[PDB]
Amino acid sequence: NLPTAQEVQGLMARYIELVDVGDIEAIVQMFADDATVENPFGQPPIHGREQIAAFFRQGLGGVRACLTGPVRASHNGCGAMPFRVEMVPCALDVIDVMRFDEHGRIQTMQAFWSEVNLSV
Amino acid sequence: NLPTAQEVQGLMARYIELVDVGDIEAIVQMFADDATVENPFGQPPIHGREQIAAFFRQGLGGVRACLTGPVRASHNGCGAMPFRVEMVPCALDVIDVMRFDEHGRIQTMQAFWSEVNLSV
Ligand SMILES: C[C@]12CCc3c(ccc4cc(O)ccc34)[C@@H]1CCC2=O
Ligand SMILES: C[C@]12CCc3c(ccc4cc(O)ccc34)[C@@H]1CCC2=O
Repeated sequence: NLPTAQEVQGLMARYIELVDVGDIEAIVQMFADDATVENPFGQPPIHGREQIAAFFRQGLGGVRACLTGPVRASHNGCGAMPFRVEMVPCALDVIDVMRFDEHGRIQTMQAFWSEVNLSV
Repeated sequence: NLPTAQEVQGLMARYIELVDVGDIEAIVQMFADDATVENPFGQPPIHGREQIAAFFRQGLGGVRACLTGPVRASHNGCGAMPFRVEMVPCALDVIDVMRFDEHGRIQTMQAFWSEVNLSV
């Protein structure tokens, strides 16, 4: 159903674990099939599991991700977290904001970051 | 005008400095006069500088606040940051998400946190 604050902490942490390994099918299944994803925030949103799968495929395919502090969760199915992505030879500080639906799936994801958060 | 990513880092950091000391008039002046503030996210929004000033007055009046990681800024006048608030004898992990207007003032502020983020 619509995830409690504590359940939101678990789901969002699970998302980060999945990104870290790069299990694309399992990542994609975390989203609603009509999920919208803004990454970075300000860019036009990509929509739906097909467009989202492609995003993660060229994102992660050829990469590491960890939380830098606790997940902050609300009581209306949303949450936000700080993490850092590492890659190739650099690093990127990120904050994701996620809203979950009544099935425990991600309906909306906005990622906040820009080049000032980037470090080679 | 509408603040660049770097300017957003400065503004949002300045907000945190102001909260730390508790300079209420200066905090309030950071907001647009018609700013909406959701704190915590999920609660109904308070609106306008009068309702916002009252919020900070009973919040900070009788308290310390610092960033726990870098501000994450976008290119469309928004940004997000992790910080921790301390008070009385406890501590609270928080993530604020802010949108700025074309005057460098805060038009919308949503704060993400709940009791799982609280620690006595
Ligand atoms: C897309 C990305 C890979 C993964 C990733 C990036 C940026 C923000 C993200 C936010 C997420 O919630 C999950 C993954 C990313 C990367 C930026 C550069 C890059 O290759
Ligand atoms: C309201 C509060 C004081 C300040 C503050 C709290 C919570 C979230 C905040 C978010 C902000 O961007 C600025 C200040 C607060 C506190 C929670 C409890 C409390 O007393």
